[PDB]
Amino acid sequence: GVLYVGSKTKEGVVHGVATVAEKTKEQVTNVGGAVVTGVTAVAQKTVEGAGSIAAATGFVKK
Amino acid sequence: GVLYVGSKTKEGVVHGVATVAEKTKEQVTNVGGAVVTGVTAVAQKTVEGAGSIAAATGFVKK
Amino acid sequence: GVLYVGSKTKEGVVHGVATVAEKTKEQVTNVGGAVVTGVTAVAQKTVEGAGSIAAATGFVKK
Amino acid sequence: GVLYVGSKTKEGVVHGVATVAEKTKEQVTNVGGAVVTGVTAVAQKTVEGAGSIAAATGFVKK
Amino acid sequence: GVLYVGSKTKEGVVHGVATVAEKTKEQVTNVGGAVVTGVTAVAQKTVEGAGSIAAATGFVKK
Amino acid sequence: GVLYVGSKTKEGVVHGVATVAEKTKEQVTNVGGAVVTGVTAVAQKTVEGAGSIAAATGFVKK
Repeated sequence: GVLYVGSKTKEGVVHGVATVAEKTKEQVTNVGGAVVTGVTAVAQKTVEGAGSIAAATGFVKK
Repeated sequence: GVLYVGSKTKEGVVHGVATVAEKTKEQVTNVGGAVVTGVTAVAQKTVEGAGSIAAATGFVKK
Repeated sequence: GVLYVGSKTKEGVVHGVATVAEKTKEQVTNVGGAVVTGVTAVAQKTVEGAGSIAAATGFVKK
Repeated sequence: GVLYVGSKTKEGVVHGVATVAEKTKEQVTNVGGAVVTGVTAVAQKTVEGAGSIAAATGFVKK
Repeated sequence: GVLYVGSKTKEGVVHGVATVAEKTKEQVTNVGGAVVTGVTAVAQKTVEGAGSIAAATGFVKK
Repeated sequence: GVLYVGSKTKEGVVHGVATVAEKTKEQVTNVGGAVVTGVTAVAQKTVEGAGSIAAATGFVKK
């Protein structure tokens, strides 16, 4: 398999993840896993086999 | 298999994920998994085999 | 397998992850895992085999 | 004459003058005169007598 | 004449004059005259008599 | 004449004049005259008599 990526750009601005939170009490931000950000972002074969990517969060309150 | 991607652009602006929350109490933001953001974003063969990507969250309150 | 990435750009600005939180009490930020940020961001074969990437957080309050 | 001004406020945000210009060639911004901006802005007896406030601009092109 | 100004505020943000210009060639910014900016901005008797405030600009091109 | 100004504030932020210019060739910024900026900004009797405040700029191109 052959994968060819050609990018010819001018004045590129990229904003991957932006989270804004205010006037709360409990704030939990969980950013992770496989995040690719940029002008030429390529993600090939992220997981192979029995692998796993969780990027999980849990909230428990009593 | 052959995959050809050709991008010729000028003045490109990309905003992948933007979350805004205010005037709450409990705020849980879970951003993850396989997120590709950018001017030339290519995602080929993200999962192969018995793999898995969760990117899961859970809220429990009593 | 052959993977070719060619980037020819001018005046590129990339913002990967930006989190803003204010006027709260409890704030937990967990950024990790496999985060690739930049003008030419390539992520190939992040996980191979029985590996795993958690990037997980948990909130417990009684 | 008696002038009474009483302001009791919380979390006040004031934006007086905001000018945005882009993708032009000739841009002339003239901001002046008697501009009062703020949470408690009072303007009493700006001009008295034969006075004058111009705050004027002129564009000539041949 | 009696002028009473009473300001009782909390967390005040004031932006008087904001000018943004881009992707032009000729840019002339003229900010002046009588500009009062702030949380408690009072302007009383700016001009008295035969006085004058110009705050003027002129563009000539041949 | 009696002028009373009373300011009782907490966490005050003031931005008087902000000019941003980019991607131009000719840029002329003229800020002056009578500019009062601050948390408690008072401007009384700026001009008296036959006085004048210009704060003027001129652009000539052939």
